[PDB]
Amino acid sequence: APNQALLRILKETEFKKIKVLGSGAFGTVYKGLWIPEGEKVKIPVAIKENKEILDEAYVMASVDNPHVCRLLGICLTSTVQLITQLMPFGCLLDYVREHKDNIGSQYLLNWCVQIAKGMNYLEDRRLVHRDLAARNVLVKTPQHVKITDFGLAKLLEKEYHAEKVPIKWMALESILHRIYTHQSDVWSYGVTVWELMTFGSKPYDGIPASEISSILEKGERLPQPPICTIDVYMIMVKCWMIDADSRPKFRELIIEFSKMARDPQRYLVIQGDDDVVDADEYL
Ligand SMILES: C=CC(=O)Nc1cc(Nc2nccc(-c3cn(C)c4ccccc34)n2)c(OC)cc1N(C)CCN(C)C
Repeated sequence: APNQALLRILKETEFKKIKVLGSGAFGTVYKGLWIPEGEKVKIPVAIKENKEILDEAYVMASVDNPHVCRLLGICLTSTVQLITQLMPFGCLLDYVREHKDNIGSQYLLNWCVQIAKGMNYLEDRRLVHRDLAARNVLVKTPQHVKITDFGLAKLLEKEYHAEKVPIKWMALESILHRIYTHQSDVWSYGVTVWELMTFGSKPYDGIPASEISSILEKGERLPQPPICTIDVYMIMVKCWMIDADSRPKFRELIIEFSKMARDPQRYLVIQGDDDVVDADEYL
């Protein structure tokens, strides 16, 4: 299947950087505005500022789904820059932490559906993410999230065999054999749902990563979050089945959470309950 995606090259003059959003091992992500040349539009963007950034560019350019991050372009300056759609509410892990008290069952179950859709689309592009986690989901709006961080992503050959790596989100086989598949991604989807259902708890809080492999071998798993009916917890547990072919398919995860999302309070129990254009409109 020849990959005929287009990689757009951007001139630096086409965009203003307005303020820093975060820094470190990553470089520094600014937020800004992209004004395409002779276009009377203005697109809000994240601008992340060598081989590693290009591999990510490659993967990101080759994807196109409403629940997976839009790569707008790259700029080839002294320092390379990835330009992507600005996701104004930030990473979902922090979002659930900083709004624990005003998140409803509807949002939770929808996020679950959307993350599955993003992942199923990646399964469709023979693409394995290898780093799904609440931290790597961005929030465009509370109604709409997208999967991100393709720094570990790999194209496909029914598995991938690697040479730190984020241990507590990892499938057993991956910990022990560095084998990664779409079913490895499902295990990670499991933990991601757990993060969301506990409003951003750290999994195996205060437990060394070394001892993780053995813990899972023995049979232990993440506890049932208080808001979760057994119906929902059962889905998490199925995602953590030692035998990868026993775990659900993203496809089926979309369906189960969809069903739950039509009667959210049965499945989750929570006391309470000018020339600007967004990138999704810029084709
Ligand atoms: C993990 C922190 C985070 O996401 N902060 C954040 C992000 C955005 N928007 C945004 N949009 C697209 C990509 C990114 C982004 C991607 N990466 C890798 C980042 C690293 C650090 C900071 C931001 C990013 N960020 C944003 O848009 C206005 C605002 C914020 N924060 C100021 C609000 C979140 N605050 C509650 C931490």
